[PDB]
Amino acid sequence: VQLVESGGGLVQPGGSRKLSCSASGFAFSSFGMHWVRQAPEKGLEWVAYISSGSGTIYYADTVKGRFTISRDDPKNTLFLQMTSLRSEDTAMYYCVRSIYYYGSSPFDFWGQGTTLTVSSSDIVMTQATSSVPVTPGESVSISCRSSKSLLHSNGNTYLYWFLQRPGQSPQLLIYRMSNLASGVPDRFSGSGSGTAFTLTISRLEAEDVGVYYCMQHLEYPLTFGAGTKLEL
Amino acid sequence: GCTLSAEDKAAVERSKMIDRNLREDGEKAAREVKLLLLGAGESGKNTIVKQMKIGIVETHFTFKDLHFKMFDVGAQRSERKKWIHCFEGVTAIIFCVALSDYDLVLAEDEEMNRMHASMKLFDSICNNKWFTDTSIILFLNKKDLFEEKIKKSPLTICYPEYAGSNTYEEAAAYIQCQFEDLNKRKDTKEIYTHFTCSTDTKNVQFVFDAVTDVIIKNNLKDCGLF
Amino acid sequence: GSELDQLRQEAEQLKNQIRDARKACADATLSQITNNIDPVGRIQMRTRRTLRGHLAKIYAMHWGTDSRLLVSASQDGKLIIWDSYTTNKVHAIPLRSSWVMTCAYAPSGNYVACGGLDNICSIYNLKTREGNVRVSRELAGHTGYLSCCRFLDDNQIVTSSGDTTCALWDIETGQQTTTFTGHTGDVMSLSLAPDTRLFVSGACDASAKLWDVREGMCRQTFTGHESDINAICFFPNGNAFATGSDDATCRLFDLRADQELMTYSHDNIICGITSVSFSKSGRLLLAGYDDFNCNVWDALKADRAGVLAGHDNRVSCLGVTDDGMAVATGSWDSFLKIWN
Amino acid sequence: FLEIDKKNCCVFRDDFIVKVLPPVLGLEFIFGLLGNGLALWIFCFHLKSWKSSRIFLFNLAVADFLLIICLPFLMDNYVRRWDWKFGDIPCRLMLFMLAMNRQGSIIFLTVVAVDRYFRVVHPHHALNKISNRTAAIISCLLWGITIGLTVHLLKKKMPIQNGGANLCSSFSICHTFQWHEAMFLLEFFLPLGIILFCSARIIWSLRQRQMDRHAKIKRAITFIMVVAIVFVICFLPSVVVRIRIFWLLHTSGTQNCEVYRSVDLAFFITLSFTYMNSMLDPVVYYFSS
Amino acid sequence: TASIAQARKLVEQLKMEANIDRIKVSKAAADLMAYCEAHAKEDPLLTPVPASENPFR
Ligand SMILES: Cc1c(C(=O)N[C@H](C)COc2ccccc2)cnc2c(-c3ccc(C(C)C)cc3)cnn12
Ligand SMILES: CC(C)CCC[C@@H](C)[C@H]1CC[C@H]2[C@@H]3CC=C4C[C@@H](O)CC[C@]4(C)[C@H]3CC[C@]12C
Repeated sequence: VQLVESGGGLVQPGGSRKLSCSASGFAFSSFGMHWVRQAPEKGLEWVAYISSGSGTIYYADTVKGRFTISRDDPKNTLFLQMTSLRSEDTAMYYCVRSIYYYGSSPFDFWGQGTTLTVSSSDIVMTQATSSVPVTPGESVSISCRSSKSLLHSNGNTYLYWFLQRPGQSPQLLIYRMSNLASGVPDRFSGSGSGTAFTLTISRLEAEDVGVYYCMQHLEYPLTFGAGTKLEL
Repeated sequence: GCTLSAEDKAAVERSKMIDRNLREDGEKAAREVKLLLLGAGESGKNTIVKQMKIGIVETHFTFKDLHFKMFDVGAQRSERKKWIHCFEGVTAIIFCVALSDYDLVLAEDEEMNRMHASMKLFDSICNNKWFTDTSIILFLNKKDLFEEKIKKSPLTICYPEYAGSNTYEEAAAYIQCQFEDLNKRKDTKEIYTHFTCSTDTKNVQFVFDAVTDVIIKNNLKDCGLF
Repeated sequence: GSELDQLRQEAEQLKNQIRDARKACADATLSQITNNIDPVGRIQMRTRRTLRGHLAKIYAMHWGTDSRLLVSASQDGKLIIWDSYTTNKVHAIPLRSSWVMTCAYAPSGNYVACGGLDNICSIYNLKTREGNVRVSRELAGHTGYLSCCRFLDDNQIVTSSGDTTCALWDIETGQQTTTFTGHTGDVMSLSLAPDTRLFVSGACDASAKLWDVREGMCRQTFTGHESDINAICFFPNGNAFATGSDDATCRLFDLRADQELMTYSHDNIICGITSVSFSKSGRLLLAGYDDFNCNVWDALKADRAGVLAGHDNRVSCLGVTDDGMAVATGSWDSFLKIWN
Repeated sequence: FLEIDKKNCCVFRDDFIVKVLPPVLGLEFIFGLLGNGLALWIFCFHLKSWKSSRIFLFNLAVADFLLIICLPFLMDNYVRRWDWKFGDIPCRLMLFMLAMNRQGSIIFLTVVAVDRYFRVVHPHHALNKISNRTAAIISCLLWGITIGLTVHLLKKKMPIQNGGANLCSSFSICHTFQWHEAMFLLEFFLPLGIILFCSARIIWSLRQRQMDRHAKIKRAITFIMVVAIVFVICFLPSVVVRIRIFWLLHTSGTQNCEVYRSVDLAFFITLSFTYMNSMLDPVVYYFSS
Repeated sequence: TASIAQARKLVEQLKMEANIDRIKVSKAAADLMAYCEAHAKEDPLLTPVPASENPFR
């Protein structure tokens, strides 16, 4: 299973561009697909979403109506078209896959993204910390806070925790603030209530150095906090 | 849309696409002809399939743009009352009987000869509760060898109550009437009888014509006119 | 010759001895001692949901172990997974053989099992990294149609077929580990014990047998019906089980005292039973019939205390959740319904 | 008798309509009411099948239940010799229900006879297996081309002075080309050319296959001719009278109205055959079929 | 000659199934009564759960 993005590079100030990803290794025709920005030395913020069947589309209010998502399902090729470009679009764009049925774990496989440098109401997510020094072996915590309750009536809590290692693409750690992704050790845990949440690590190893991000999926727009970095 | 979350609104669309596929797959199952194939072992079922060849065994073929699927259940050897109702909605039942067996005597109980077993099986499958409105296409097999076996030895051995001249035509006619006399519905059921011996394309054409009549009457009844 | 006669006479007097030992331990029936307690009131249950989308007769269903998901099978050739709370569809699986007769759900939620009228039992994996369902194993080795299957764990399964044989399969390797023989007629059903060291099975020879999974031999035999056994189920305690026959009768059998406990039947019911199931506390017995409707029996006083009459054809399958919130019934009319 | 609505029209009022038409409509109302009421109860509380061609007879069963309750007002109109005492508004409903629940019974009386043709001479076809939610689209569109041609009888003011009384009549002997008349002829001639062809081909193709021996499919040939017989016995007599009216209008101008003195009277009896279907429609389609 | 072998198998089985321990029927039926009595508050279908926490409304 793998997703390969292409299309990035240095663009003129006023211009357009086209970004593709090829999905090889799974059933592309039953996955909803997201695009997600991340600026250098800054957090990562969502772009757009197309569902399985190409019936629903959601856009980013900072680009709403100035971008276009598109899909080629037989040949497994997802597109984003930037119809107009500007100074504040210098970032790197990732493509993430997600499936929605009872019990699924969206944002599983995160792709690899492509860099893209341009020539030169909404829920509030806040990570107050910026860096954390800590030596191995001792338990560590990170905190995240909202502007309102994320507990829906049905009982879910649409809070996500995930990690970016130095030089690597992110990976899912905790979906819906209680559950653990596949292939990650039981060292990590997530807890909280109401509007306030904490991610914790019990046994500290040398693979936890990186930057943690918290997301909310209660409704669109999808909003990310700033980064909370950990140091050895 | 109001009570629903953003993730509960993608489950609904997934379920709707599942519904679309399940619906579109049901229009291809209602546009094919299903047949159930019965016989008494070496009754020529193998050769009747061979002329139409493209646990339970399934054969499929095509003629004049019409898809046919034969289901053959001769290897089950189980109690038939437990799975005979799975084939409640087939179009027709094809019964093969070999009439070169008026002289052969069945192995398990030497007294009763094979055609008597064939008539037992026809009379058992014809009057089933699950097949009260199903038609039966009857093939009479190996009529080649019957012509040599009838002249030396009279069919009085199996039919002592038969007063004829041991002539091919009237002996075959007596056998065909004797089979078609086993029916007991007579109003919602018809029996189509054919004489066959390694003959080509007559079996397929006969089946096509009989199924066309079956489907014509079924359509006519569907609107309340029949 | 003479040895045949002497052995037959010996076996016959062994049967006499078993009968006399069985009769010497009975002094009062369930009705006598339960004549004291108060009857449950008339149960009114309403159709809360109606799951629709099958295009032919429904033959089996099974509840998932979280009490929210379930699977169902029909002759359309489809295997469907439902979400009971919202009536959503989660998965649809196409089968290679249309003539299916059973389905089962794994107690972890990772696998489902299907099969029937093809001599094979197929094992499907629900949680794969590629987002679809593909067939994980395909067990062959029966010479008759499959009539039941139940998962023992994530790597063992138990089956019963139309060749009068039950089998225990190690899914990892792919061969029978134990074969259970001893019925003379077709085996129609089985059910597993709460601790999964025993199971009971029922056949077309009008008798039931209790088997030991470990040592692989018949433990005990139960007689008293008069036709096929179509359905069987354990009591929640694990010390009793109830059978549903083809002669319009249900019966309750007791393991430690190999007797018959009580009979559920009425003079206006002349048609046979297809399904039997129990309540969480074992106070209710639900039975599905082919007079188009379901019956609810007070399982301690042998009187009817409700009817689930909302189906248009024969009731083929039926089940109760692990928390006791709901009941599901599937029908030959191609509809499933949930009652609370 | 020459009056001026906006045209040159003759209008007559004889002491003969009261003598024949009220009892005729009494017979045509006391039977059609129960005949369609019982059928319409069965078609919703006891018919538990709902296939793609009992939702084409249901529309025909609800396209003539409405031209039954509309009859007593017109009965009142004739008993008083063309005198309308029920005000302006109903004189535009009661001339939109009659002329729309009549053309809307023909339309669902022809679809049945194309359904049958496709069932018999063209089996193994896609159109015989349609779903009963794709047959309600066609029902709703056939109820939309009906109402679409009958609305222009709403945007007027029918009540008109006749010297002493008020006439509420969609039919008059005028000397201008109109559209209601052409519709009166088109509702008859096209369905004839459909029904006769369909009924000839069914009967021919059901007898070159030698299928004409089963005792129930020899009864099925007759009920394909009986329906085509009570469609020219009802709708034809009142169309040749209009052709006669057209010939009278063309041979001489509207200069001496008493020439029509006889033919016009005949028309209002023969039009009473057009309601007759609506009572022997639910006996040759629902019960005796 | 397989009849003697089948008879041997059958007589072995009839030997062993006549050699188990048995209890009374009243004791087991009272055990059924006790298991019903001690779980009455936990099955929704018997005593109808209030309309405030069943999820099938
Ligand atoms: C004159 C007339 C009228 C008309 O209304 N005339 C006024 C009454 C007034 O009558 C006249 C007379 C003479 C002169 C002026 C007016 C209506 N339809 C038709 C048709 C017609 C015939 C068949 C069909 C097809 C068979 C379905 C369609 C239309 C042919 N003529 N015609
Ligand atoms: C059952 C399926 C095949 C439907 C077929 C019926 C359709 C194709 C045909 C059969 C009879 C036809 C109608 C016959 C009656 C009239 C009256 C005429 O003044 C306007 C056209 C109109 C309305 C025709 C429209 C189309 C029609 C309804």
